[PDB]
Amino acid sequence: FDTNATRLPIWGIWTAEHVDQTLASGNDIC
Amino acid sequence: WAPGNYPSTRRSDHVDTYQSASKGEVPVPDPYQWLEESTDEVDKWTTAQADLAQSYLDQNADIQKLAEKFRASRNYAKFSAPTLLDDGHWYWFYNRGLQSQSVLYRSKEPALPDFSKGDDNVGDVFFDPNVLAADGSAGMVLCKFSPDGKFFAYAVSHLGGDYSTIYVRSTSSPLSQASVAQGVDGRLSDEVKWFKFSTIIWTKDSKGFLYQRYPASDRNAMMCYHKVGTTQEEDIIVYQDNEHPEWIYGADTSEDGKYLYLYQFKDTSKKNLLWVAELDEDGVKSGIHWRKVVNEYAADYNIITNHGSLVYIKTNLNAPQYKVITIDLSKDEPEIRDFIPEEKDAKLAQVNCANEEYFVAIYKRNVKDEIYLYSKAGVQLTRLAPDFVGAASIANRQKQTHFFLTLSGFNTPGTIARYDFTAPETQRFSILRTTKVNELDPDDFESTQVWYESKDGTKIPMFIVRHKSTKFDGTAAAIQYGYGGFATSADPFFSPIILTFLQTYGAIFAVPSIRGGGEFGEEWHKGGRRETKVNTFDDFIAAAQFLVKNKYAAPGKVAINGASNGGLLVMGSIVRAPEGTFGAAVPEGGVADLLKFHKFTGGQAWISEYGNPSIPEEFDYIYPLSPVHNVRTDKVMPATLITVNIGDGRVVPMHSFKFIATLQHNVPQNPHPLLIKIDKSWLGAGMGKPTDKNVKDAADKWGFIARALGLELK
Repeated sequence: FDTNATRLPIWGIWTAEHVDQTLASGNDIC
Repeated sequence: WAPGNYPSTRRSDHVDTYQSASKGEVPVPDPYQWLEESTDEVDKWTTAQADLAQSYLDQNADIQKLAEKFRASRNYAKFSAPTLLDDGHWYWFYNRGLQSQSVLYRSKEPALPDFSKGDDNVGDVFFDPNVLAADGSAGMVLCKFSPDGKFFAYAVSHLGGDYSTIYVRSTSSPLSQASVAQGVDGRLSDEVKWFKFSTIIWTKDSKGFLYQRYPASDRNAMMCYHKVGTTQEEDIIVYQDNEHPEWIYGADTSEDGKYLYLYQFKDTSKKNLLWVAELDEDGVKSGIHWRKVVNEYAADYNIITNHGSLVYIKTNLNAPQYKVITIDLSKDEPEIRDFIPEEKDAKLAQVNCANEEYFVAIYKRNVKDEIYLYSKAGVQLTRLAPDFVGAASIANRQKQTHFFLTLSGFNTPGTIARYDFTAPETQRFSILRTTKVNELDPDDFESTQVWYESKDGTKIPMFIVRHKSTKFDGTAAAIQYGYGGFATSADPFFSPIILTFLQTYGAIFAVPSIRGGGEFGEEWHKGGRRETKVNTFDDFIAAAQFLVKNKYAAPGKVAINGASNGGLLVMGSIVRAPEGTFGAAVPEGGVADLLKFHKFTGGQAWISEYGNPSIPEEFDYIYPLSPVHNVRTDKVMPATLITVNIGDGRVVPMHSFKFIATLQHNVPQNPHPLLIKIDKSWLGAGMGKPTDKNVKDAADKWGFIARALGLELK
């Protein structure tokens, strides 16, 4: 996680085709 | 559709006067200043524009055929790396294929699942974001289990609002359609509102968590602590600075429970303060004593871990490519030493501590990630996944005897690798799961890296992806992606929709590593930032010219796409490039008014990237670059489809409205269509749209490009 990167002019937490972030979504949940 | 039939758009006589260091006082007409507002006139205008856009897309029969292709390409099972909680069970996200939000699963047994059996066969639903609202409007933006594994904090975004709300539930209380139907929701009473630009940072006692909130534009951020089993009125303010209202905050807690770290950021640059507080066992209270270790904005500092008073920190202090330092806090004047020195030609992207004393490091060399395992003595022990080509991340908890790597790229959909320290030395590294796609074969696609030269002589790498039947013989169409800013690397990524488009039309996909990004560290960002921002555009334009010149793509068959800063990139690129450089342009939610970006929502932080329009010296390099203020009457523009979400709070849709209105005014008889597609669903802060809606939007975008470049379905 990057605090300052959550407020960039960027598509979603760098393109519209990044739609699915399921692969990395379990990397830091604890 | 024909040329010269755009909606009637009123031109006001609003004039803003700016100070220029060279020109003195400069009056800048802003006839579409009124498109900043939310009014009935603007509602009529957005309706008219959207109907015109949809009318043109209705003429293209191939869009419906692409939607079929793209839906099928997306329709495959997807999954995260699993996380072992302290209850002994493993938790991972799972998507059946086309679910708008993935579902958090929990292992049936307290053991690592054999995932070849199937996710439902080895686990049950723990947390389903899709049922947070009955209509599916509520989105889980992030979540965090407590260290002890007993609670699950989760931030929920609603449609309409610009803030998330954190709720807490016991991990023994699952959220599913079954649990909702059978009883009460099952969460605790806790309701922590006004959460934004933050994560959830549990204290190691599992009693509560740290979070950033705002008061009930966004200013006066507060770092706060919430205790589990209480209300938000009882939450402690951990830090605020009313003297610097524009500053924001982050936090971290050491695994041993000894330290509380505070980060402070003044803008979107990679520069932060770092204060350290010592926790005594009852945990976070009011009146925390801060030791001001880093107390000036100079470099990037992110904590990796600590052993006693020795703190390990990933930093770019006197090290543009990043490195690991140790700061010994037992010393009154702390001694700073290199633990893992800077590599001159590889950016240190991430470092996690694993199995208590080892370090897993990800280096980015020529925009390609390399994974290494380091010992406690800083010795590089081995390279992991040496033949992997793409982007990589680490998933672990420090105290545990394993870690995972999530691996992906242009033709790697999603590999999850496991390293197990308890196994025999030759058998530690293994593949846990490989993502299986639908219809596509990733082996049909080749990715290569080629170098081209910008206007100033700088050599820039660029990824080129194609279906392997496609020849570099000056006949293929090209789709050129870019972001170009904020030290954000344009990394490799798997897109089944892109690969499907490439196979369908025999086109190629291009990703130049332009300056402004962080592909080669701080100096690469500095090369396309503020006064040097023009280099980003020159790099991006040169890339497109190189593709045509060297026979990768046909003349006039290079389309360009980008989102947000990528929207600014594409909008500025069509204005600045020679006629016929591009065959199509698709800016998605882009910045465009660079004279007023800082006046709206969180735009003021982006002065780090673009400069300040109010400063005369900086106005002089912004004004000639601003897409809104540099459209001409004598240049034929390529077919343009601008896309925005009207509820976008990050980049106000203002930017795109002014640009399309200015385009339509200046070149009303342009032979190619200049359209804007406007989504009117107020999408909440940190959400995807629904899956079916994404597929439809993709089909529109890629179909528009296909038709603009004269591509047919074989």
